[PDB]
Parts: sequence; C-alpha cells; structure tokens
Amino acid sequence: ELRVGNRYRLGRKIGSGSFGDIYLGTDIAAGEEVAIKLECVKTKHPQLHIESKIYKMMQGGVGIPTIRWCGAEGDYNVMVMELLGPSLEDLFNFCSRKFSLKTVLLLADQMISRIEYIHSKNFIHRDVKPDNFLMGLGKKGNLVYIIDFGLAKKYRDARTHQHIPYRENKNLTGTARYASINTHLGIEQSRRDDLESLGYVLMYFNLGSLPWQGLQKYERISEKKMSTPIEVLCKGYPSEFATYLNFCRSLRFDDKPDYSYLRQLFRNLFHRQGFSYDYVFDWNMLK
Ligand SMILES: Nc1nc(N)c2nc(-c3cccc(Cl)c3)c(N)nc2n1
Ligand SMILES: [Zn+2]
Repeated sequence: ELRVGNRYRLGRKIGSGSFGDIYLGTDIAAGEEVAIKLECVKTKHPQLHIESKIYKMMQGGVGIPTIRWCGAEGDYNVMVMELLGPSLEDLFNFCSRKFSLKTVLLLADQMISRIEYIHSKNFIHRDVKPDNFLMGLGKKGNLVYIIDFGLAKKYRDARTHQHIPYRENKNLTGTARYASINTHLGIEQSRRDDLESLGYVLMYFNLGSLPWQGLQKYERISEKKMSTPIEVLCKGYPSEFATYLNFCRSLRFDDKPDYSYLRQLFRNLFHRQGFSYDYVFDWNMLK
C-alpha cells in the first residue's frame, strides 16, 4: 500500500507511457480516482517536470488533460493527472478492430483539431497513434483527448516564430507503424508529420490493419510503406482519405498545414453520407 506522500495512494498499473508507466491513484482528500506517473529522482535524464510543463502550457485547450500536481516527493518526481476514459486502441479492440466510417469521421474531425491546437502552442507531438488519444469520462465521454508529450518537441520559438532548422540522419522517434515517410528517411519531424501519421491512423481504423503490419525490422516497414502507393492503400474507401494523405505528403518541411481544408474534406463527406452529428460512436452502440 504505497502512498505518494499524504495525498495519494497508488493502485494498479493502467498504462504504459513513452517514459515510465501510469498507475491508477486515489486522491485521499477527494474520494476520487486519478492517474499517476512516477520518475526516480536519480534518473539520468529527468523529463517528468518537463512534460508537465507542456501540459500546463496547453491547459484549457479542448481535449487537453489537466495536471493535478507535479512535484518531488521522497525518491520520486511525481505527476498526477485527471483520470480519463479508454484509448482509441482499447475501443478499437472492443469494436472488433473495425470502425464504421461515421465513427472514423467523427474522430478525424476532433483529432485534426487537437493536432492543430498543439501546433498553435508551438509544439509537435511526434507520436501520433491510437494509444495517445483517449475519450473523456461522464459528460466528456464524447470528447477526444490527446496525451503523452514525452516525445513532443517545440518546432518554433514562441515570440519570433523562427522554425526549427531542417535536419537529416535523425533516429526515429515514435511508433514505426504510423511514422511518416520522411521520418523513415531520417528527416527532422515537423507539423506535416503529425498530420501524415494521423492519416495512417485513420486508414488503420478503416482497414483494421495496415499493409506494413506483421511482416532491419524498420527498413522492412519503411520499404513496404514507401512501396505502397496511397491509391492502393486507400482503395475501396472514400477518396478523402487518399486526398488527406497526398496533401500531407506534399507539404514542405516548414509549411503550415491547412487544417481547415482537411477537416472540410471530412465534413463534406459526412454530409454526403447523411450521418447524424450526434457523437454516437461505435462503442456507444455496444451493449
Ligand atoms: N484511463 C487513463 N487515464 C489517464 N489520465 C491516462 N493518462 C496517461 C498518461 C500519459 C502520459 C502522462 C500521464 Cl500522467 C498519463 C496514460 N498513458 N493512460 C491513462 N489512462
Ligand atoms: Zn514539476
């Protein structure tokens, strides 16, 4: 019965982050559950405080989790955040690893907006993937949150807006399955690459699986990914998915994406399909 100082008592492991795991906590003062991350103070390169600072900078944005506390306690740096609902990977598995197009579109609208918002705060996420999007609880059950800023990087100076310099020979950060082509080529990640990754996430949700799943391991995914044309990958699915991916791959390193354009592609498709904008996801139809 490990206790994070007075305030919180730790519970089971619930998650796996880019640096360190996530535990269920109880706030003793509140009669309330929370999510807790721990870092040994002796860690060679501490990042827990650094990551909390990002969350705090972002606070108030739609779909950004709130940090309850960040501090040192005994031999650990601790981050406590508000508890959220399941990740989209978790939900994918409950929905037979296939989402309806309606669900995909409702998600793609929110997810594009979260990536826009982070970019508005001068950061890129760099690990866009299903596991890093979580649904809210209660009244926020309809809301998609983005999480985990452990691989996040500032892409421009906050005052001047000077963009980070172009570089090559970078080792890959984030999941290779959803990595952009340029990431596989060693190019420094920029705003383009968050969006491209999301496009593979979206097709992943459409397909159940990507062609580069389940095949030096890197060189293999990179090959298959570069060897599959977007036309091929998206075949049988509305052209918008391929238009999305093409647009992202066209963007130059420091280019600002047109987020509206990409949201509009999907809004218009949504309209042509006659779906209700009621935020009824596939998992809400489960019973
Ligand atoms: N159900 C739930 N709630 C959360 N709030 C949560 N949070 C994270 C996360 C990621 C990075 C940093 C921190 Cl503190 C938490 C995670 N991996 N899983 C989570 N699962
Ligand atoms: Zn701190």
